[PDB]
Amino acid sequence: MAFTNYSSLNRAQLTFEYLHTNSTTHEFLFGALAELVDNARDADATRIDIYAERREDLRGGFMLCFLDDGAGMDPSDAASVIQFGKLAKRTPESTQIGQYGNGLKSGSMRIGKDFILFTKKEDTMTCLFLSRTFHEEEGIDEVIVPLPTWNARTREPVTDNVEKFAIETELIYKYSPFRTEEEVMTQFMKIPGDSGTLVIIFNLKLMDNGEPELDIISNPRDIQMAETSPEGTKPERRSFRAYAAVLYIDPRMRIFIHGHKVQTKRLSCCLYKPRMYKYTSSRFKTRAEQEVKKAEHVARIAEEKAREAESKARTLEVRLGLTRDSRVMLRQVQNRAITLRREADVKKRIKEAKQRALKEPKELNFVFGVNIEHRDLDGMFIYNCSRLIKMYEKVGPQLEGGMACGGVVGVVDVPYLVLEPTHNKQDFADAKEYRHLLRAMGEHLAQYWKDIAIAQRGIIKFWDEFGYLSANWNQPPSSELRYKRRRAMEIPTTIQCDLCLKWRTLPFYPDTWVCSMNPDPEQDRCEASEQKQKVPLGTFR
Amino acid sequence: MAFTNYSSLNRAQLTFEYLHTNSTTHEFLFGALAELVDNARDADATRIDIYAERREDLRGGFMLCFLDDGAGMDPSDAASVIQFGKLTQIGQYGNGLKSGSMRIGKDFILFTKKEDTMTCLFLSRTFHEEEGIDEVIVPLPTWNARTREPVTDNVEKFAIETELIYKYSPFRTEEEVMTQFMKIPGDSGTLVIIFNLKLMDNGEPELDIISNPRDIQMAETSPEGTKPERRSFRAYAAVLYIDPRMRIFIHGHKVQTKRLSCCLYKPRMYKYTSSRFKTRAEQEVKKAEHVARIAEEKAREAESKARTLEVRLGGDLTRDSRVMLRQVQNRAITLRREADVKKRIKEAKQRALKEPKELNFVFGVNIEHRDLDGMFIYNCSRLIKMYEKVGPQLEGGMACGGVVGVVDVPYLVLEPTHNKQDFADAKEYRHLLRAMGEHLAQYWKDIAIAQRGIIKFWDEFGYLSANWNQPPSSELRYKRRRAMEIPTTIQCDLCLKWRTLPFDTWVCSMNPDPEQDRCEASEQKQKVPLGTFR
Ligand SMILES: Nc1ncnc2c1ncn2[C@@H]1O[C@H](COP(=O)(O)OP(=O)(O)OP(=O)(O)O)[C@@H](O)[C@H]1O
Ligand SMILES: Nc1ncnc2c1ncn2[C@@H]1O[C@H](COP(=O)(O)OP(=O)(O)OP(=O)(O)O)[C@@H](O)[C@H]1O
Ligand SMILES: [Mg+2]
Ligand SMILES: [Mg+2]
Ligand SMILES: [Mg+2]
Ligand SMILES: [Zn+2]
Ligand SMILES: [Zn+2]
Repeated sequence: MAFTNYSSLNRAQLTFEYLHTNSTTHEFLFGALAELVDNARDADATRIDIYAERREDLRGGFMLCFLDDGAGMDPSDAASVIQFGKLAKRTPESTQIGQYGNGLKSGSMRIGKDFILFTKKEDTMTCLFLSRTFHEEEGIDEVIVPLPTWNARTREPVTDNVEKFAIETELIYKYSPFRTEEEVMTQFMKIPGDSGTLVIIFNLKLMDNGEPELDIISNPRDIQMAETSPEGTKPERRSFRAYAAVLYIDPRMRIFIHGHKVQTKRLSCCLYKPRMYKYTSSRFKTRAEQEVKKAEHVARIAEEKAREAESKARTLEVRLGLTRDSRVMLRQVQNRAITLRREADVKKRIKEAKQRALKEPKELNFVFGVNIEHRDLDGMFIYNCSRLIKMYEKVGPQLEGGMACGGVVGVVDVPYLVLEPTHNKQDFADAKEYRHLLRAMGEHLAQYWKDIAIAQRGIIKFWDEFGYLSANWNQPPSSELRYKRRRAMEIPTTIQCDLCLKWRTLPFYPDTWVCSMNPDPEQDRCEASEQKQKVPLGTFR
Repeated sequence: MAFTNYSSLNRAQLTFEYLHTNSTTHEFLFGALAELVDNARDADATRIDIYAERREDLRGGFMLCFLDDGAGMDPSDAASVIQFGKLTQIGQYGNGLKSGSMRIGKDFILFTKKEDTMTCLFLSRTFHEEEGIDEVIVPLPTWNARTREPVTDNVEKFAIETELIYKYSPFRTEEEVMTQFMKIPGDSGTLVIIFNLKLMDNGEPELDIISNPRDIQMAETSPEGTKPERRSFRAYAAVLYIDPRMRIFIHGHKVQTKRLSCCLYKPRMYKYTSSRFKTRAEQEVKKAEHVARIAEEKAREAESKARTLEVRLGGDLTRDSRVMLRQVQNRAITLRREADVKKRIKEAKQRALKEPKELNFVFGVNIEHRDLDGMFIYNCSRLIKMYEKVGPQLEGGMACGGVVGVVDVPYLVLEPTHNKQDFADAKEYRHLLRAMGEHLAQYWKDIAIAQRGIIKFWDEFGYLSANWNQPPSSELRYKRRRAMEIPTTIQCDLCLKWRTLPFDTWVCSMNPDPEQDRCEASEQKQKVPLGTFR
């Protein structure tokens, strides 16, 4: 639906140095790794393994590997990986984390110089190779990407251009970690199901002392930041095991680091006296109303177009009363009426669906609870379409010098209609609306504090009871048995089944666990339905 | 240096939606505007005008215009604007104009002039949306600056480009477009016009140009720890560069740009030896010396082959022998001049290595506005972080309250994030903040505000109120007590030099100091006294 032909006009293009520019969005390095985790989750993976493969010959001494059992990609899906940005016409997927068409490129190029991706779907498997080493060595200022595909059952090349295929694979054997077709096939065989994806980042960034930024040696079950950790340093900012555990508000996909299961968690299940407050969001309501007004305008224009075409069809029949050209013209009008009518009806259905959703409550659910195990790890955790964006954000009374609201963790999941993330997915694009949300969360936090009445009974004695002997607000509570049990009694023990993925409670560095290991006879089989945490409801003004 | 032919291989491409993705880097809206100001400064502009043009037919009701008298762009410079990624300039990422403009508005049109050309670059998301275009297609017509004839190798392309501009831009005819080019009055300069500005949910633009007609303010209520630089573009623009030269005007009214170190009580400078600075300079040298080493071995082999072939050919001198001898001899000549040029770069890096590898921390007391304190961190002169609390300021206390710190960090030590509002290397940035905090404690000991002591210090400058946030008294005796402590620095509107006065538009000849009394008098540098750490 364009006016002329634009084939001679200038196109904006990506140059090699833009790969670096894009990567500078990630000052928080774990946020780069999170992009690749998000992609596995969006592909409906039930499991992602993040692990190191030692390679003394590559910068940093290892390759960082992300292996998922998700849906994988066919060859055209794989070619769209290097499209920066997505397609505006794409069918809307409101619940996918991926919307910007950029995360894998920004994140991978923060972490290392090069990456190679292997993916399989149905009867194809495709390699995508992004080698900044190649571009530097050969003076390439474009961004050129080998993208060979093989048949997954026979291993024959699938290519319309055998010369292109030869050049692509030769680049891979020259510059990648894998020097032969056999070595490449070995990587494809690490995806053991019918589908999945393996992303390998290599030639990792080094600090000035020549050591990698990512330390996989100090704790061989973890990926840690290679930096000293001061007094108020949050575990999620130094330990990827800790960060990955809270990356999603509703974890289902299982996460393993170096082969060792991460205990993912629902933050609201780890806190003392969790309570939920429903916040009526005027922004949520106004934006839903605008999305409706737009759908109803789009259905309105399509209906007038269908109504005119049907009217013309009828009138043209009367006017024609019946020659050979006239016949053709009559069915071109009659069918055009038919197709506009079905177009108008489909847009009317979308309008109606948005109208139905408009009547649903336009609320954000703020959940608060007291972090009795780690009183200094407090503040708000703000998720956006289930993905963690801000952590440990102080609001309300926590912004004062005081013990008021000290220890309180808040959690909220914000839909895209209310806020969208910044380019690095570590902040919100609409700062004005985000600051509004934080003030609203602060007012509800104050109410939560009144509601649990810690101060009625008295705030210092509350903390004494859980074993905070020390006068320094940041030391952990006592580890002696009486205080451990006092704290543990308040926090249910939850665990995820490795087979069916349901979340279970037990009645008083995890290994394999399945439902039939539970001594509770009501949850002791994978077929037993999942029980929901019933977080009690509080009320505010 | 390409091995085989790569023309059939896939290229990464930019799609229309990427323009939006890229723009989401700017959560701080003024940091999007700063990208365009940075581009004028880098183009050696002596002036930028940022102003609104009312247009009730366009979204937000006005267009935001950036007009500079810098070096402008020839047609190939203009075309490289849409080559994403690029290259003591601020500009290094090849992105800022695109990320910033697309944060502010849906569309932009840029007009630029250099020598005998003038070029229009039109980025219309309206066009792409209306016509379902998923690539990023950019009209780029050029005219001759003197005759106004099109300069184009393809008149059909030129007709389509201009028709797009007349259809989708604010300017519907060639005459209207020429009127914009005529707003660039010198031989060179650039006019960037952002339009169809983003709206808030209430239908109003994010940028408020009404409340103060001499400013561009954020259209949001300001709580009262809210820093002026985060709601007033006039405030932000004044401190955007550590060494302002370019004059900045908003809606025709001059911004009083300033050097923060000149606005503070008892400024002192501490030299901080940076091991990061030294290690990175040493690595940049090791690299240059490897590059010159390889080139020299290549030149030495080629020269040796040239000499040996001369003695081997001896007296022969057939035509065939002569020509092939010169081929070898000239090849030696070229490699030798290549090797010599790399040896010169190596030497230059070696010389720079011996310069001190220091960051200069400057601290002073903000006696006019005690609550506007903390560190201002500049990166190659460009403000990155403001009001960052360090050292004793991170406690509850009056210790180091009111102290502003300033440091300019070279690219070798830190580079900025994608939005130029943070530092890409968080580990080294945190290290820098700790170092600044330690020096801040020393500065506090050094000015000995406890010899006075601290409450009596503040009450002498008129902080009568008990609340730390309220301004000091406005009564005349306290105004003069504060002003007496801050020397007066002022920029000449004609020659752009910075002057100190011994005491709107101002010029050098208005200075009563006989040594700085003429635009031709040499510029005097800040003499900040030096303190020492431990
Ligand atoms: N592990 C994976 N499994 C399946 N598909 C993947 C995987 N990783 C990437 N992709 C595909 O590659 C595309 C590009 O990924 P990328 O992260 O760059 O952008 P995105 O996920 O669409 O958006 P965002 O920028 O918001 O992350 C995805 O849209 C998806 O189609
Ligand atoms: N006002 C201007 N005057 C002259 N040249 C300009 C102007 N604005 C932009 N340019 C040119 O357009 C190019 C692209 O600008 P852009 O801001 O996108 O990237 P950059 O300044 O190279 O790097 P950065 O992304 O760090 O800002 C610049 O390199 C410069 O050559
Ligand atoms: Mg993604
Ligand atoms: Mg699968
Ligand atoms: Mg720029
Ligand atoms: Zn189960
Ligand atoms: Zn002068």
